[PDB]
Amino acid sequence: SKLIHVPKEEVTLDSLLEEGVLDKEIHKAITRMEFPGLTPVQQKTIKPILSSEDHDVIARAKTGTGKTFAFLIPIFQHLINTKFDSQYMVKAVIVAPTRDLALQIEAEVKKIHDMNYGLKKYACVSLVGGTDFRAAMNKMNKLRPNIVIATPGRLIDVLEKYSNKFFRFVDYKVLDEADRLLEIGFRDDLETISGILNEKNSKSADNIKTLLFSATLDDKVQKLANNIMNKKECLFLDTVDKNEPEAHERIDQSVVISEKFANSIFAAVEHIKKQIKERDSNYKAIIFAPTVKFTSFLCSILKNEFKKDLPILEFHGKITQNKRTSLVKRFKKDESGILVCTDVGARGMDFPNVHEVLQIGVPSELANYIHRIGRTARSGKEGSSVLFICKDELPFVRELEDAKNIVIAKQEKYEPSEEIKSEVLEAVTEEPEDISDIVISLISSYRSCIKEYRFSERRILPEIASTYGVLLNDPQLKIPVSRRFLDKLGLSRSPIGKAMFEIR
RNA sequence: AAAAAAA
Ligand SMILES: O=c1ccn([C@@H]2O[C@H](COP(=O)(O)OP(=O)(O)O)[C@@H](O)[C@H]2O)c(=O)[nH]1
Ligand code: BEF
Ligand SMILES: [Mg+2]
Repeated sequence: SKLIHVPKEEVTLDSLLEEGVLDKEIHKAITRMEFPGLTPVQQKTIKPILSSEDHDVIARAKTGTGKTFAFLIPIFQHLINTKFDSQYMVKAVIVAPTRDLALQIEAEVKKIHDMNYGLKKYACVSLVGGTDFRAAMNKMNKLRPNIVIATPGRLIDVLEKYSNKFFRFVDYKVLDEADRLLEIGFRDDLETISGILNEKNSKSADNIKTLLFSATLDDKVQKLANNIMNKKECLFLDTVDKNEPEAHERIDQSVVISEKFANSIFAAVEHIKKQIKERDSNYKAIIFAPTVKFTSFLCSILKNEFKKDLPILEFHGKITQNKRTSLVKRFKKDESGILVCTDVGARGMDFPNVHEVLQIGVPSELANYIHRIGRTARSGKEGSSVLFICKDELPFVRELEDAKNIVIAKQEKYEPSEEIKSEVLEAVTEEPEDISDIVISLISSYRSCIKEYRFSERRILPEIASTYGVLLNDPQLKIPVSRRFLDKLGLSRSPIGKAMFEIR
């Protein structure tokens, strides 16, 4: 308790200025960006967030509808109307599930800064992994930022060491893409963070206001966050009807269903090839893959196939953070190209004018389907989406309707010609051992979501394994492994293990 | 070994 709902039933910068809620400095900043007008969530979120009363804020809004400024504008306004207290102390802590999203939010704050130098006094520092710790701390000491954007790990590192120095006067903490940060693997980290910030706060352990933002969340998050929500009441600001699908309606969704999993790649290649020809290389797209190794492999194929027409960018968690930042900014700027990536780029990342979102296989989690396709059709723009799967993945499409009420109308089958298989497979440089590691990674990936997506383990896993045979152009062939490895896999008893591997 | 998450 206590969760108060406010379902989706005009607010303007000028009105907010004249009403006295917002200062001229920030009004100048947002007005100079020349947006047509505040998004519904911003209209529905700003004023309640500044309400000093003892209440937390949960906000659900579809993808690409400007949630970032929905909590950045209030933060800045808060910093304005508290400017003579604690000045050189952190007053707002923003947490994101990925480094690039945190750096993106930082860039948005610096975008706010560049539109009005008067707001630069309210400095900002990002705290993420893959960056020099000392340089960040020197930046912390030098700037005395009022806003911190961070990823949980590095934030915890900093908090364990400098909570007293910087974080004793936090008034706001923000969970962007809250639901993922409230999933297993992140919840304990955020509980430690909230605990430290609350423990270290100068006024009270319940002083801090918490903001939860995402395109995908329900009432379950209210329960999942009960330990990090200090205040007594909690506002639910929803710009989506209960039964309405969370997916952005402007996205033209489709699914390509194949007999086997491997030739969904062939399905995608035929799709992209059709797209570069029709659009005359004026094509900007993001293609998602379930795993790093498969991302890299798929990247190698798309490089062999389409490098002559478009840039092919490889984006995943094993890419050095410097290169991640370089390619996100490049793919942010460039007018065309193919971003080949895992779910690291599924949430939050804002790439202007992405034409299509492609998916080979399923996402690491069901909700990430909504966020994946959310990378296109942003800020009023149009967009389409294609899901490339095999028949044994069909239950996932079934799961999309039962839970999230997501109905993919356009569905079609696919069978590859011998020519494309020969052309693609002949142009693979990877040794059988690499193919083995890649397929093994896919087996591991699909095994971890058997329960979630209601897959038939006895059917889907052998199919994933068969990809090894397909790529080596011998469907009868099975993956060569050792007895210890097969035992280590724990399929020593399962017939599927025998059906999918060959102990050589 | 899955996708994230500083060591
Ligand atoms: O008042 C606004 C705020 C947002 N935007 C658009 O929304 C985008 C921001 O999307 P964001 O990622 O911040 O929202 P989210 O994806 O988190 O829902 C900007 O680039 C703008 O094009 C807009 O048109 N008017
Ligand atoms: F949901 Be938005 F893409 F951050
Ligand atoms: Mg966001």
